[PDB]
Amino acid sequence: FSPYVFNGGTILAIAGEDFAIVASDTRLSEGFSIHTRDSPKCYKLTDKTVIGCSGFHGDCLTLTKIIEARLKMYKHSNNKAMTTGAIAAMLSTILYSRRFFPYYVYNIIGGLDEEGKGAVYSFDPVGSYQRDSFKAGGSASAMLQPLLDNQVGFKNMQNVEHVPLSLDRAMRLVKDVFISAAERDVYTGDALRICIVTKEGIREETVSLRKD
Amino acid sequence: MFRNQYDNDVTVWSPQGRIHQIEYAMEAVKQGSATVGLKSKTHAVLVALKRAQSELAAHQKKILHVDNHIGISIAGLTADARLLCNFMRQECLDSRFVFDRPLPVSRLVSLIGSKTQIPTQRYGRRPYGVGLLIAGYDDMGPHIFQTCPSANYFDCRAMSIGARSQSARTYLERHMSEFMECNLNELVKHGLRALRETLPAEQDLTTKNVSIGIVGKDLEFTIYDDDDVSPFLEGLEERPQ
Amino acid sequence: MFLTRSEYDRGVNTFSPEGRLFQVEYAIEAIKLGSTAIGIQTSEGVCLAVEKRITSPLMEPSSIEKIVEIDAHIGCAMSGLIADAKTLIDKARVETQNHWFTYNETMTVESVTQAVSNLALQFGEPGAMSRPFGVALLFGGVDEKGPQLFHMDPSGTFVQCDARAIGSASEGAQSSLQEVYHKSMTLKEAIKSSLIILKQVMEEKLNATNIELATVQPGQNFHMFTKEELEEVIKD
Amino acid sequence: MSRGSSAGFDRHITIFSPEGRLYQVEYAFKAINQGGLTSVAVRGKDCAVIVTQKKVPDKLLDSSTVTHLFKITENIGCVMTGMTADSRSQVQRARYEAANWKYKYGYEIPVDMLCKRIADISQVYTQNAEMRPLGCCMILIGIDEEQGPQVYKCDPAGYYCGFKATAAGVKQTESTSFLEKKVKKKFDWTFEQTVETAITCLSTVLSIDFKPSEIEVGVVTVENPKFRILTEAEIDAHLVALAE
Amino acid sequence: AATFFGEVVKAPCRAGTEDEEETPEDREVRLQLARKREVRLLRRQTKTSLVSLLEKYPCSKFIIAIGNNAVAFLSSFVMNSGVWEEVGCAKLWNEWCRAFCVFYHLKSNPSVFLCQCSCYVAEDQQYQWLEKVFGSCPRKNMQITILTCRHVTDYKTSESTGSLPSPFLRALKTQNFKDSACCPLLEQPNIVHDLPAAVLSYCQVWKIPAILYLCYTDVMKLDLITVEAFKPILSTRSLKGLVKNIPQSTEILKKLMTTNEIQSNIYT
Amino acid sequence: GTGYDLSASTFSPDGRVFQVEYAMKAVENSSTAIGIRCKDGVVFGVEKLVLSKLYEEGSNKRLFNVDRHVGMAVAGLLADARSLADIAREEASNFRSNFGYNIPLKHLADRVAMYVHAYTLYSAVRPFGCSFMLGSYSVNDGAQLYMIDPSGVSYGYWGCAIGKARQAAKTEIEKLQMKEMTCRDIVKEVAKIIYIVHDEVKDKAFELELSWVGELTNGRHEIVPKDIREEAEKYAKESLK
Amino acid sequence: RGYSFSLTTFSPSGKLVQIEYALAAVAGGAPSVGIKAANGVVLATEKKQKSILYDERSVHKVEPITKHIGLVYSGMGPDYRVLVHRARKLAQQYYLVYQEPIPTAQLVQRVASVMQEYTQSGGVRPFGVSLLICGWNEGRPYLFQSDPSGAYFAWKATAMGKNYVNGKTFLEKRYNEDLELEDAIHTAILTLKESFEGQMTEDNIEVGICNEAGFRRLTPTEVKDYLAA
Amino acid sequence: SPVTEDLLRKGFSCVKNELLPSHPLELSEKNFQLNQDKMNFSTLRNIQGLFAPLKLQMEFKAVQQVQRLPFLSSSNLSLDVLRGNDETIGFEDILNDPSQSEVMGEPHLMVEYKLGLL
Amino acid sequence: YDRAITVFSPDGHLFQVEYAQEAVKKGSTAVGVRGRDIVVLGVEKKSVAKLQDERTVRKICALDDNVCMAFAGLTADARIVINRARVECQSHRLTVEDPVTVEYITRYIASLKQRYTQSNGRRPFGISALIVGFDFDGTPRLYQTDPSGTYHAWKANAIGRGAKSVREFLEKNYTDEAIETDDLTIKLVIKALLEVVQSGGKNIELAVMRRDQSLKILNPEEIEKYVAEIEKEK
Repeated sequence: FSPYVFNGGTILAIAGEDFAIVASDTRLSEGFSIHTRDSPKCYKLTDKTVIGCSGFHGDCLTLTKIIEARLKMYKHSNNKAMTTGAIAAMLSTILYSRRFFPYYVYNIIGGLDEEGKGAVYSFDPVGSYQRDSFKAGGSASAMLQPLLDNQVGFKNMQNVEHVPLSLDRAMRLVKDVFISAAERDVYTGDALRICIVTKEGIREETVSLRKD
Repeated sequence: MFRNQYDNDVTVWSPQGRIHQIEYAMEAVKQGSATVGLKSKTHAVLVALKRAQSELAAHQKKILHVDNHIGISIAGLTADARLLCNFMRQECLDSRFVFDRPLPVSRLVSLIGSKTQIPTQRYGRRPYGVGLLIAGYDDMGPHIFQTCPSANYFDCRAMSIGARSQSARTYLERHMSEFMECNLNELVKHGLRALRETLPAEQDLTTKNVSIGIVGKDLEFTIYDDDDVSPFLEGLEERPQ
Repeated sequence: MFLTRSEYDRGVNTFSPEGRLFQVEYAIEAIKLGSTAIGIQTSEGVCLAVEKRITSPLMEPSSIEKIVEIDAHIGCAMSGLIADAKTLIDKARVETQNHWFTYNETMTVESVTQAVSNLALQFGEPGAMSRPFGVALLFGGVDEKGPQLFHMDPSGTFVQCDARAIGSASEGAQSSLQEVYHKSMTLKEAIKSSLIILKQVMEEKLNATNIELATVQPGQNFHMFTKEELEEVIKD
Repeated sequence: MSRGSSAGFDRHITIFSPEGRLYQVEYAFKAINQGGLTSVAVRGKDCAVIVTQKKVPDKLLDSSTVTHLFKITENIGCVMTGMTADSRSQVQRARYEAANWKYKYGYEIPVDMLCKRIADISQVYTQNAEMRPLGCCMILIGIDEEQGPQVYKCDPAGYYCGFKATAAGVKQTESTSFLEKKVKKKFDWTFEQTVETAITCLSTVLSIDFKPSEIEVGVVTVENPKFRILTEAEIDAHLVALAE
Repeated sequence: AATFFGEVVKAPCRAGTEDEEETPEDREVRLQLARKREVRLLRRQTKTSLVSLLEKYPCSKFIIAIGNNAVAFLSSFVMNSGVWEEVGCAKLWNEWCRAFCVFYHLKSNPSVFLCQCSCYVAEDQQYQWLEKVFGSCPRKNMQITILTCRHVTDYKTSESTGSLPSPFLRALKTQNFKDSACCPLLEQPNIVHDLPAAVLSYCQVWKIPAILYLCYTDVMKLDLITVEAFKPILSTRSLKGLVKNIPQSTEILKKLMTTNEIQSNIYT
Repeated sequence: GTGYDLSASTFSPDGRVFQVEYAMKAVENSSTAIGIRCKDGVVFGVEKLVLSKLYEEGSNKRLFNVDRHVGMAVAGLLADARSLADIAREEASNFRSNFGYNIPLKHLADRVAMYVHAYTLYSAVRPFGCSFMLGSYSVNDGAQLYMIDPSGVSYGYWGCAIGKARQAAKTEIEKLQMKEMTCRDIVKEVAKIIYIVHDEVKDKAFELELSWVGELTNGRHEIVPKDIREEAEKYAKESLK
Repeated sequence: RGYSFSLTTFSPSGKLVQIEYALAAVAGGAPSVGIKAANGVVLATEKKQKSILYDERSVHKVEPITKHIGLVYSGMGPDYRVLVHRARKLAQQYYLVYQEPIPTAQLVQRVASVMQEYTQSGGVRPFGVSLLICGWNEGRPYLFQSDPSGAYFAWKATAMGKNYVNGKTFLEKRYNEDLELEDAIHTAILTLKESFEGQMTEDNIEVGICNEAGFRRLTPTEVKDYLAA
Repeated sequence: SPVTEDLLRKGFSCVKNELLPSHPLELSEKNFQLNQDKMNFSTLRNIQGLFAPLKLQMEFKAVQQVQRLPFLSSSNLSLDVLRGNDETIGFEDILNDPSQSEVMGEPHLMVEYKLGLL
Repeated sequence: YDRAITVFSPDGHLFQVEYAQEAVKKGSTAVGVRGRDIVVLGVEKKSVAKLQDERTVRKICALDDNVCMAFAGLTADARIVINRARVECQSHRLTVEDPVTVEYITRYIASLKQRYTQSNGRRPFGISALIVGFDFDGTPRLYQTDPSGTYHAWKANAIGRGAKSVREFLEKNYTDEAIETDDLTIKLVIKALLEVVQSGGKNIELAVMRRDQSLKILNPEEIEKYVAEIEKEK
């Protein structure tokens, strides 16, 4: 017996100037077979905060079903809505509550701050948050990140100016990076779901990706 | 006067046979403010009233919140109100977490009655003093369930348990024909007109003493207060007489 | 036909023929045997002023402190019994610090009044209590919604208020407050009005050794007026 | 318990009288006659016939679910008399105790152990200041492989004993006197003689005629240790054979 | 009740025989308590002590209002039909109170001495109050009218108390009352005690006219409906010529009720 | 014997337990209910005292179900009735959970009677004030009826009546032939009984609730269809001259 | 008296009303006599089962413990069987450890403590019973008597029970030590005869000796032989 | 799995091995009477009805609270014939008899812990 | 309306606390005053009882090397409280390597007193303390507990029967001059205690404490010498 098994996935998050973007491939694969091809991995929490949860698909559901309940409890108690600056600490506490039986997840939080500003957090299986700007991660990580490091925040480039990220550029970059990284990895592909979120709500997006 | 020895506690039967503490609690629940509980085919308005400790202070809360599809009122003791709404909220949250459907009112009210039945039997405990008017629409049309100090809940169509309200009952019974096919505005007008009878003469309903709360088909339970209740409180004719 | 002596005030859970739980009513009545207090809510912060009534000159003035910190932006003025108020303050401090550790943000005054009232509601039947808390608090502070001042009575409620006294001769400190309140006056006049009101109840005179003015501003944290600072305003 | 013990010399179980008598248990003894019944159990030399009385308050009530003769083990009976609401519980308690003993020692219980266990668990209710001594008359019946048939009686106080004949109910005194008079005359008995003696004692105590279907009879015999209840036919035959 | 497990609890008494049966060190505590609880008259002229109220002057009408509702009714309806001056009040130290017991004197024909006393007199101070207010043997021409309000959960009837109609008026009249009654008299099973009963008993035993008026309201907090229910009272010779302005008095009563006296925070 | 009637664990010089008798008397001041068994089924009927027209059908009912083939017709304090119904539901549920098939009626009736007796043995809880009927049906055993008194009685009745109007109901039921009848005329007989014994000076509104289990429903408990109820109502109304 | 009705309160003179009441109760019971002799001890008592409806077997009074300890009650019938069972359990508990039989004194102390434990508490009545126990250890005979509160005494010729003052007065002029069981049994029979309300029969005496063999209980025919002699 | 949300009074007990049972006859010996009572209660509740376990356990509770204070040895004469172990002497009273306790606590602390106030 | 702690009166006035205070106002007196760097904790002995030994019966108990103790009232309850305070002091020192301040330990004692007033099954501790000692920062400190729950940072107060007279005498003479040197404080406290007692020296005990010199009781010879020195009044 072994109370752990892999299920793949990939999470990418770009925190621009006044827009957060969370996108993820959709394929539940364990062992060598494929279970389904829809399996969305981008759940909504509030009107201005989206959670992306990769990793083992037995706790990715439990944490999703617990966070909403605790959010409802907080809203009923304090008569407000949790901002994206508190959900990080609350989820970190929940994750660390079982340090001797760790959750096998890799969560990504994206949303808007008190003012119009991008913000993407990042956790670890034991649970320790850290603010970031373009952090990605998941099963097929270590390939998504370096290209973003090259593009978003210009590194190891000289005699080049700095330009803020425009919304038209973000989707064009994300689609290209997923298309490039889908071929060389096994667990990725199938359908891609984008959850770009702005100060007017949440809008979805689905495109094809290496049809399988 | 043959009752001094048979009312000091709750676990004793009078020679006639009746628990006097239950009657005393049912008399006690009449201390508060009126609360009409009208219902319709699509919406279940819940209009209440608010008192005032003083001109300087602020008013009490009479329309709490339970979940996205259910909202309770209150009348009587304000102590046990929170202690019971906590159980309300916990049961609704557990039903949403274990299963994946909203908890129907017909089971929630039975659970509340079962919980409130315990203290009326064991020694050293006293019955609750609430007058809940649980309202909410889940799957088979909106419902209006009343709760008494004794664990004896009633189904209902429209009633105004609370403070001086017999005239409110008479008015609500006189016009209990049109409440089956009307829009939201007409139903709210009827509710406010019914509540106006409770208020003493030469007194009008201001903006700061009404707590209209509406739950229906495609809108979650929302509480209205302050100037937001003005659009509902516009026509109301001009005076009861 | 006959008159019989029937008592229902003995027993913490006994309903009288017409309601009105007698034990809680007596607990509320017991508040008046204490010290007066006042609190004014103003658009630019709130103010508090609580008397001391020193028993003997040998008692150190700072030994007794009705004003007490709860956090960097919340202050309250106890009254009545002392030890029970100390227990309530300790629980409130523990609760607010625990919430700060958990959710990583600041308190909201309603979110702590609810907690303290929920704790005080446990009267009845386990270190559970057996009598109502014969105390009263005037929570004050500033939050995102602005400056607020909450009143919490021994039984179960936390009704919002703008200016409501709690100590003895509350009628004199209430009618005058109703007559003088303006809802738009400046913070500077609040100190003067509160001192004038407090002068009407004391048998003694106004000296800098028995008044504990302590106000909180929207910008600054808790600020407790000192003897030298209070001497300037006590002159007039 | 937040109600206290009522003050008085006879208002609670744990308070002694000035002279030293438990008045509450005496009230419990007086409480058996409140229901109103009579039960007689006589042991001969190879049989343990038990007779009792049955009263139907009206006509609508069924005549098959009002019996006062329950079964404890495969070969032990009881003629419970008094308040039904307490005998109905003592019977279950005795059944559970018998099952536990059979599980722990692996053979059918002698009557004395069951009687002693019932007496002890009834006595333990007369010390704590939270109990009510439930009023019954635990009369046993059965045969033993070492001493023959035996008849034992228990009381709410907890004092059990061994009787060669017993009368329990509202007419205990005269029935006991009649049995005392009859026993001293002859010593040998038989099944028919014991049944006739019990029926005659009941008839001469109640001083009324017995309808063919008014009295049920449960017996145990050496040849048939299994506890069986006499049907209507046998009772009617014995009743019509009596005094003929 | 039972303080701890197994404790013997004595049955609470009804008649009042639980009272038990001295050395000088205890001899004074009783007198200190009595002097603290003693009643004295302190007519606010100049720290006066005053001899009885009716000894210094006679009168014909001595209407007394007991209870906050009655005081509000008298201070709202009959105050503008002339000008009144204060003659005195009293000080009490009952454990249930301390809110005043001030009398009123009309500058016109002084036969009217309407009183306002909302203070709760204890079960023993009432006799001393009667002794210090009336005396031993007053005249035989006075008429006394008393207005009081009681909780509705006192009237006893076969029907449910809650099912009973809105608050009503009941009266109790002595033998020496030629005038009729404007409302049905109280039924036999119901009795009234305390200060109104003491006043009625004194009036009956000293052979002077008297009349009692009760209100079985369901709410004890002051309001407008209950005080307005006292309207049919103003049609008898007990109080006829003292009413001169109904609508302005109603307006000032509404304004007084608008003050929003401190209610109970136990409920909502 | 006043003086000893303050706790369950206290006898009387005569020998009776006074709290139990007080509970016995306290069930009288209620409505009335009857129940009859035919050759191949049973049937009940309750005079539901309808309050003001603010309520509606499906209000507080007194014809609960305990299993797929049993049901009660409790008539007393409603909170204790609901508690007892929940206890019996739990009992039948546990029995079916591990012993297969369904509980026989006698065992369930005995268990519920013993449970309701368990309270009158201690000085911590008051006795239940309520009558209790547990008629049901079987496939091979037949049709059985039981009544449970508040204290300990669990006798088996052919047909009885519980509540205030009980003596007249018993006397009128005595003159029937309920041993060779069917389930198509005992309903009319029950209706005529409930309308021949019904006070009108203290009762104003009536609503008969009827239910039968038998060979006509092949072992299932449910309320009678509205057509048969209406026909019986008309026949009973026209039978009174 | 308000200070009565509860065993946890001292009367304002120094006493316990409930304890004295229980002592009077156990005094109002059945007479019993115990005689200590240089060779052994004898315990004599009579039963209320006078009518022939009762039985000689089954219920019995002088229940032996182990092999050297035997007791007899003079109080409430249904209120000492539990105590006897506890005494036997304590004897066996001592016997598993310390592989040698219980001496009398330790058993007396333990039973006295367990009996007293229902005095100092609150809400439970004291045991109404008072029992003698006889032992034979180290070539010596032992006799003790227990009180409802619990205070063992090294008694020698106690005649406690109903009308015990007359028995004590009668015994204070007959016993002279240095006697065998033969005369002791006759002395006990005479003491019972002094107050019996009738004549002794074959089925009214339950004498039991504790000589240096064990705790043999005299057979009914043997009791008949002694009664005739 | 709890955080802190006096160490001299209770100390020197690492969290490591209380969530690690010792020799397998640990949970069958530390908690034996409770397990036997639970099994009997379950059996009675299953076969006889819901009344018997409730009645018997509440009888246990009623008889439990009349013993001496915790800092002294309890005779436990009663509750034993009611439990059913009236004569079932075993490895519970001859080994490490609680009367001769090798270590003993303070009276006030033990009684206040028994009350559950701490 | 005074038969249980949990119940109130129609006006308030929790009566069991007041009765406990009355009981406390029956034992031997006690005083205490701080100076520049000195504290005194003198008490008086009600009876001589020459057969009895003064070694065992005493009031000035030690709580730590920097905190001392003097009570008044029933002895056994005071002993229990002192034992618990000692244990708590040691536990706090173990959990934090820092000598315990006066305020913390006096708050713990006050809380322990107040805990026994929340159920009608436990009587309150009827005693009164005079906690006094030197902090870790060198500032002299003094306090006074109370049976109900309260405590005040008094300066030169007193407890016990006949405390009003000694309190008035102390407040009518306490000045900065009298607290300058060391023996001046002893003279002042002896003059204060000489009022209630009949004859000095016979039944008066002192406990001089200095800066980190630990508690040091005074032998009768030094007390007699100090009384003789203070007898030179003119």
